[PDB]
Amino acid sequence: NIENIGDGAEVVKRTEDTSSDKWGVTQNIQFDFVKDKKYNKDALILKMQGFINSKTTYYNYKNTDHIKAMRWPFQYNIGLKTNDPNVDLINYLPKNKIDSVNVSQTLGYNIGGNFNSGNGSFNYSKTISYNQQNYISEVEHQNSKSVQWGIKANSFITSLGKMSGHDPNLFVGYKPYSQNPRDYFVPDNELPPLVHSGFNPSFIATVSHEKGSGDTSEFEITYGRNMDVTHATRRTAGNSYLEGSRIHNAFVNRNYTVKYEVNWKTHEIKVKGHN
Repeated sequence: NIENIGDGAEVVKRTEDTSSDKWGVTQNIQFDFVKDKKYNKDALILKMQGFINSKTTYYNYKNTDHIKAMRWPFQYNIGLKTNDPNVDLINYLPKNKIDSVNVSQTLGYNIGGNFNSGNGSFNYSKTISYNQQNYISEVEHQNSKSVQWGIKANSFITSLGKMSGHDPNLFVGYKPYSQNPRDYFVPDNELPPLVHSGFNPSFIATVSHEKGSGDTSEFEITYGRNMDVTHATRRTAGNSYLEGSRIHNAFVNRNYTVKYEVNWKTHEIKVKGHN
């Protein structure tokens, strides 16, 4: 679909969808080519959406009756890179450390290659919107060829008051005598959506390409998680309770990576490969 955005400019919209049962990921990518006569560069707006399954599991610790485990996502990973020397990452959203429950931001474009991370005054716009209850979003790394976000366990309200994402007693349950590993941890109504279900990413990246320097560019988009393990141990003025201990970053970069090829002249998208 083509959208006129004013005098001598239009936007060509394309979409690519890929899922992985191996990683528990759906990448829904929107590629919006900005074709403007008044802008000396080819420009692409990437809206990265979809789903990253939390893959939260509860299992018994070995051959014990009293140590049970919760493997859960400490952090979600969102990354974008290019290997094209003619392509520059010019902007991305969210840009700064944000801890609000809902992250809702707008990228605005104006004829002449003017991008603003602030609608109606613009010729074109794209909006990101995602929930990250109890998590914080931040840029882990960035350069002219890449941007990487971390959406990590941050602040939680528990039965023992406020807890950090690093507290070993985080998510520890109320049933020390149950044989069900799920019972050793707080119920789903006490867990944030990012733990019980997964993450619905909504991220933006704008890339610029030098006019007539090459018809194609490759982009690698990575969606994943880093898993923590919480062990809940039964402890025994004769009552029993549960105590947590943590293996932080027990499983890092459990990521689904997809390589996309973009054609700047034809506006066609191809999935080159994936893991």
